[PDB]
Amino acid sequence: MLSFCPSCNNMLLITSGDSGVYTLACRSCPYEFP
Amino acid sequence: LGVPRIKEIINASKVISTPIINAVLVNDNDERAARVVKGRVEKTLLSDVAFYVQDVYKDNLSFIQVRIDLGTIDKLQLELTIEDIAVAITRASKLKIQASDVNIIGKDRIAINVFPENDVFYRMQQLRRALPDVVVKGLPDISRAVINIRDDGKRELLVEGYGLRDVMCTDGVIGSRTTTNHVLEVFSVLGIEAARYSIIREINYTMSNHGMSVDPRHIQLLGDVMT
Amino acid sequence: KEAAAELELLNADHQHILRKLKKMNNKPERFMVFQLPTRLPVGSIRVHKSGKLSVKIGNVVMDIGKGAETTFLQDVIALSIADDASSAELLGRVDGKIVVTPQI
Amino acid sequence: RQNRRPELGDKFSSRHGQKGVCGIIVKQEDMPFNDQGIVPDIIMNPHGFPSRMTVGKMIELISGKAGVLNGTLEYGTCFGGSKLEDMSKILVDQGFNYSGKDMLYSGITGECLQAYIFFGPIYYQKLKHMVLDKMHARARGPRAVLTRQP
Amino acid sequence: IEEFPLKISGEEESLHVFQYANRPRLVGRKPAEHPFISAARYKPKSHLWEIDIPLDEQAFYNKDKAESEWNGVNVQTLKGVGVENNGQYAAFVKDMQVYLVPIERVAQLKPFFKYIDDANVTRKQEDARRNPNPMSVKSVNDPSQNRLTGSLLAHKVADEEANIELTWAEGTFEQFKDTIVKE
Amino acid sequence: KPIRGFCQRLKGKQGRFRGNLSGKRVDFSGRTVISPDPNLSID
Amino acid sequence: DEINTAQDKWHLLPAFLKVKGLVKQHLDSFNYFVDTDLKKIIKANQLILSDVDPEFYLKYVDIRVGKKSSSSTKDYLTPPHECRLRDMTYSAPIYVDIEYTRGRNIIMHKDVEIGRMPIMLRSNKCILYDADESKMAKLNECPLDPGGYFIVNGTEKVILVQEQLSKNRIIVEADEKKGIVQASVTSSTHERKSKTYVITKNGKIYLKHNSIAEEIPIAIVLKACGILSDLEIMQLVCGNDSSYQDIFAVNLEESSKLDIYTQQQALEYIGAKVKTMRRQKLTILQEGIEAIATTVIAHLTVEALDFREKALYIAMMTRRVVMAMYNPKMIDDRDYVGNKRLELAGQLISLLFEDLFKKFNNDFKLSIDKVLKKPNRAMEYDALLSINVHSNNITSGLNRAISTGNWSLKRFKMERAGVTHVLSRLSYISALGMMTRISSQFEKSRKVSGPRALQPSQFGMLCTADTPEGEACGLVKNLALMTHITTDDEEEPIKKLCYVLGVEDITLIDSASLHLNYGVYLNGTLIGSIRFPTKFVTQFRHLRRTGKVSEFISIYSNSHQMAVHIATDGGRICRPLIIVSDGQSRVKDIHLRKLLDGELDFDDFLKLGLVEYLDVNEENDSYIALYEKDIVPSMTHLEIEPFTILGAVAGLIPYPHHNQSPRNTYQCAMGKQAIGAIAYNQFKRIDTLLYLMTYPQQPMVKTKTIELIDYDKLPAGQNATVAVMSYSGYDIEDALVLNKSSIDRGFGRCETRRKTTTVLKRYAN
Amino acid sequence: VEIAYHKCDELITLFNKGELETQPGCNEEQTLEAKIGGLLSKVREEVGDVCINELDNWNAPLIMATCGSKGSTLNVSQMVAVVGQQIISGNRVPDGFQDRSLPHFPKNSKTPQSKGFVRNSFFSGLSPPEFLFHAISGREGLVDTA
RNA sequence: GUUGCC
Ligand SMILES: [Zn+2]
Repeated sequence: MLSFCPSCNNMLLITSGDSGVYTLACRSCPYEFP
Repeated sequence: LGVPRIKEIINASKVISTPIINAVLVNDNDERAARVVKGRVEKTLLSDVAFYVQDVYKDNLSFIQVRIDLGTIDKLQLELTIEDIAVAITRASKLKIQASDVNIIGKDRIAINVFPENDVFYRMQQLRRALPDVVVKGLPDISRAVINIRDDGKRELLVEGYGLRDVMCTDGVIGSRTTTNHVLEVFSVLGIEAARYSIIREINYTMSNHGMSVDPRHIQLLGDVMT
Repeated sequence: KEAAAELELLNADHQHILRKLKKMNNKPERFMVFQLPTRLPVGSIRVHKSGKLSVKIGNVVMDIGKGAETTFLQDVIALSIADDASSAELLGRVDGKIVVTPQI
Repeated sequence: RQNRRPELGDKFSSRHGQKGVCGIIVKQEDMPFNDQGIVPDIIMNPHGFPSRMTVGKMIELISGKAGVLNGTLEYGTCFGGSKLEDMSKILVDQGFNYSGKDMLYSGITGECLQAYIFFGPIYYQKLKHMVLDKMHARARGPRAVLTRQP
Repeated sequence: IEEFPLKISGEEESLHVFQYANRPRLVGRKPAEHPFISAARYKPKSHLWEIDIPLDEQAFYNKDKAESEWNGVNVQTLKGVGVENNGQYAAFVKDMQVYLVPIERVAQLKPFFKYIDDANVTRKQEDARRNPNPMSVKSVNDPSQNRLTGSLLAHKVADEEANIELTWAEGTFEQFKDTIVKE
Repeated sequence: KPIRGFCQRLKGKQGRFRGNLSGKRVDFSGRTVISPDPNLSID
Repeated sequence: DEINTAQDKWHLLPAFLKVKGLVKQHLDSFNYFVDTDLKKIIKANQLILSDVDPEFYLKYVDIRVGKKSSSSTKDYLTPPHECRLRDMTYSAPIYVDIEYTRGRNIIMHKDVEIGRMPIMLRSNKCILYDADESKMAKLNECPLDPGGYFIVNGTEKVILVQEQLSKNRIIVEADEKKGIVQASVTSSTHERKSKTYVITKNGKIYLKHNSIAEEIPIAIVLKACGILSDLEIMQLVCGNDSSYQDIFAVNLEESSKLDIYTQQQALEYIGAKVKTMRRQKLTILQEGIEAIATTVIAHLTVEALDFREKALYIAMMTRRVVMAMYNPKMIDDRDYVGNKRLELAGQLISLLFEDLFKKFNNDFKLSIDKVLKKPNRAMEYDALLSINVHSNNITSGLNRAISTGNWSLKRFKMERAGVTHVLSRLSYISALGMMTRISSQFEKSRKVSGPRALQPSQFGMLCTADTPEGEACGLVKNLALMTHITTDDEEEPIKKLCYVLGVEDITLIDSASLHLNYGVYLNGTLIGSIRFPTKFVTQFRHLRRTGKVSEFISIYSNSHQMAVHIATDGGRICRPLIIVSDGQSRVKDIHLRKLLDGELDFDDFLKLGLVEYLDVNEENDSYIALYEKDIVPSMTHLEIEPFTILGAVAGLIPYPHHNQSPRNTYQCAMGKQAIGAIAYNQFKRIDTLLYLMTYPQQPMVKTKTIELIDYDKLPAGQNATVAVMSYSGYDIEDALVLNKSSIDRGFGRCETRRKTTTVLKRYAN
Repeated sequence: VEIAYHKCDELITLFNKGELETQPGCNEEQTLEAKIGGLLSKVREEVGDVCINELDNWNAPLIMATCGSKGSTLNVSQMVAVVGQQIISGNRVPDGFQDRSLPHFPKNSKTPQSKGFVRNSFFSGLSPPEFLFHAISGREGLVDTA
């Protein structure tokens, strides 16, 4: 879905955040976004 | 109609090639309802009635949203409510979701959510392409209906499909005059005496249009040697 | 037909690179890379009739063909090394890339 | 070593794909005969040329008659060759018909034929499959060792 | 009509060109900057260029996922294999002069994920010490036996060799006039 | 290179039941080529 | 004698067949074998060694077939017709020179016998090469014999020109009920036959192989090849602004399922599930066995360090698997002539020479150490005296390899039977028609009538009016009259040469614009990624017309995909055409008048730039012209002669452009069974069953084909008088009546000759 | 046959115009295939109607096609006037390569006399391009017996 | 037993 992560170009992943919030963050790169 | 037409009637094979079924209408005119039964019998796929499917989040919501083209229902002249679509999503055993979480939002906007490692992204991504290929109305078996005209003004209804039992029970078509092909479903539906008379009328059909003529009697002996 | 759509773009490729070698005269630590044909069987970049480009790097050997052609979304940086020592110097980045083709 | 005369049964050909078993061998006086006395050697019935569409044999003969009358071999090639319109002129300069179709008399009864006959030389090669090494007969002979059939 | 003479003045210097497979040139028609190199890393006989880059801090960092899993922080390193080709001259212009130099190798930089490689080498080492479950004399080369060689032998010599810690600097005028004085 | 067995010769491409039992080989036959003749009657 | 180029282009067609005959593929491969191809084999199996007593070595310096190095006479030899009636093999011995350690010192020995090779007639190592019917009259062999056939121990045979599907390239496959695959069979020249497959199970791209224990998905095997950023994966295969992103994006999340994410972790996912062939040492590293598992795969390309050129070769192979799922129009067929490779005689017996020659010098090695395991037998022993016991294994291997047409190979383990036949001496042209025929492979597609049919990409390549019927109705085909088979030249100079013509390298360009640009494929691999090809490809021909590069190269350039192709592999079919540069051809009849004076043959025309060869691929870019009266100002490649589409055994049909098209094939099966004459020495030979004919006649209407092969000089059949009419009822269908008189005068008196033989045997007592 | 070309070439140019008659039966750009197939199977018939009526008696193919001995009004019409158009399992000789049939003919040129139709008679002769297209339907006449 | 051909 054109989910490019900057400085790694890998992927994005919808992460179950704190208190079940839907933050998006990939593995294998320390990057996050609301 | 040739050598690969004789081969499967003698074999009585299960998966036949092109089983067309012939069902006649009630009336003769067009009336803006002669093709209204074609909507009630063909595989009405929801990707033709949807236009714009997208995922949206506010801050804590994981729900896919679909919308329909309300101005298209009257064009191909099918008739259905909005709630029966919301029935049809949970009428799909391929998608393993909960039975009733469907909530209507107005007249044309409809949403369904998902909630439970890493289930949440994958279960909304498998869900994204497995939605626009579910049947909503019509037969779940047949493929393509075609209306044509013969040397009379009467119009029939072709269906290139397998099932016959649900073709007869629907409205707009009379169940008295519904011939077909593919012998060994007629044995399931119309007793046994119909299955004998069918293999008579099929063999001399595909010998009628090859030029030669065998006999009506040399198949009447073949007709009951199998049944 | 479609043979004519080649020459007009190579015609327009002369002017797009003649502007670029003119703006770059201010030597602001700018670089461009381009490939010379080896295997000889120095010269001078020249301007022919109505803006046509050629080099003559041989005593007689003429190379008409030059063309600015590659499209690349990458940051390329020329840097020198020397003898595995304290010799890491970033000089500058590269604006463009042309080629040299001997005509036949 | 052995030689043999071509009696009936053998397989003659025509170089365009018209097979033939020799039907019967008749004496010399029974065939037709032209104004100069030429006896035709081999007679084909006309029931092949409409179905098999072998127009090449019909063009072989028009170039066939004209060559030995002029004394020069003629070039019938592929996708061209000796044309037809200049080949009819050398035939008619001698006295024969313009389409090769000369008339004949009947060798049986002596008078003319009500129709005309297409006429001349065709190249016939003999083929294999002669009959005397296919004639076979077994009255009461050997039996196989395992199942005792012939 | 006109002529712009060129000469080649380059020896003894094997200058290299890197290629950023991550970073684009322009952001809305305006070219961005090239990032600041913290340090470098080179190994001879295999010609790797291990460039280190540092990241932005807590705003786009998510440190409590980084500290709790691998404990290797603020470093994105990326690897590029240097490859050789002929031609490919680099040129700067003077006013009505243009001077050239041969490029010796070209590397293409791909993001070498250091720490997730390093995260599992500890995971296997602890697995041995949970349940450890337990002698070299010469052999003879035989003419009916093969020995490992070719491409995997290059990985046998690219793993243990001498690093050189580069002092990354920014010069660019010393080499510039060095070409000008040479004809 | 596979060995012929009992089951390898009752069935198959004329092992038995077509080549020796259904359709047999017979004595007192002959075989020559055909040529026409009008002068003799039918039968 | 006012000549022009309008109708007198025909008079160069015999100049092509004068110096370059009718048996071109059979002799010019065996002549390439005996001179050059044997030195390249002793240099690949030299220096046999013994581990016991390690200072003993036998190495081969050269190899020769025929004459010695001492006497330097031509040859001492039995003539072949003296050999073909004594049930012997026409052979000349093979001589080598060897040096080794006898003892106190090393010595070299010259002209050692090891075996006796058979030599095909009219090859230059026979007596019959360049004879002028005076030596050949002494040797009672016919001047009009075609040649090119073995006479092994009596009956004379010939191997056929067999072909298979094009190795070392790719195809695509489309299937409805199973999912769609694409094959890529490759063959390294030693002991490997590996083929790779890419399968789409239920909407996901996959990958399997016959050395991996199970299936390994696609995102792993590209991250193991270096391309790891996972945006470049989509950037290679899909491009931009398309539907390919919607189909391919399913594959990317299986990298997230297995949690790999880097180039280090990608490899050992393969080697965890590799099928382990035991090398009996097995020091497996769990990092080194995966790099070789990513080396023994798709053996077109091998790598040193960087994996990169192998990586995107897989990426281009997986681009065409998503182009086919978009629409099934992108499918190719595996019976198109461009995906066929004819490969000829001498480079096909060379494979059988390997499995015998390595079987020679290992049992000979096993005889050495059995002697050298003695304490006293160590000082003055010589090893050469036990070479004659192993000598004839080469001979008796080769002789049954031609007699019984089945070849037991070992380095491929392959069992091609029916590779030779006994040649038909029934007619003259029957002894030449079988010399030019092609036997297919029979991969059990008996239901598919595709290759049974005849494709239109065949005009002048190989004959269209000749094919047998019945047991094989479309699988036995015949070469055309003007026809040459290519051969491999080299590949590293043109890769250096295309760089000079203005192309770059793959290791500099990003995939952001290779789909914007074009790409050269050298034997199916992307190496340059050129743009503006019509400036590029026209400069390449003009080097070839001047002859700086070899002329057997094709510049097929399609536009359904954004790619151009190069071919240099050799073993593919082609014909020559004359160059037409513009609205006037390069015929130049003043050149053509100088040919009939005789000072320049056909070979000088391709030196100056008036003719070049075209294969099946280069026909697709060209716009070839029939006649000079039909030149368009956009029109190249005029036809050299239009009736060159029929082979040497169909050419005797007169006016074949008038008759119906099936009634030429029914004569090609029966021209080869025509009684006539055989040779000038036909009353001398003692063969099994020959038919001879008393009074032959040359046919009345000739053809330009039959004067090339001298069919008129010993023809078959007479030309009798035919009067087509019905008569007496005895001709109902296709019967025919002939007199009692003319056969009595001698019309078609045939004559039958039969051999019988016995052998007087000497028993034990 | 020239007026058969003159009705064909006007129909083949309406791809830039993009007209589609849309016969019931789901054409999707094959009306221009099926209308030319009905057009070229017409011109073969009335040309065969000229040869039968405009012909004297005592023509030997005429007298054995008046009877049912051997031959037909189609077989005599292909020997004197026109051989017609070759059919391959209900198809008008599909392309060999690059949307064309043979390297004599221009790119993507969907005309008859280029794909399937051959215009001259057996008495006239055949051209090197049109000889092969008759030599294809001569093949599958032998294939189906196997 | 195995191939070739009508
Ligand atoms: Zn990231």
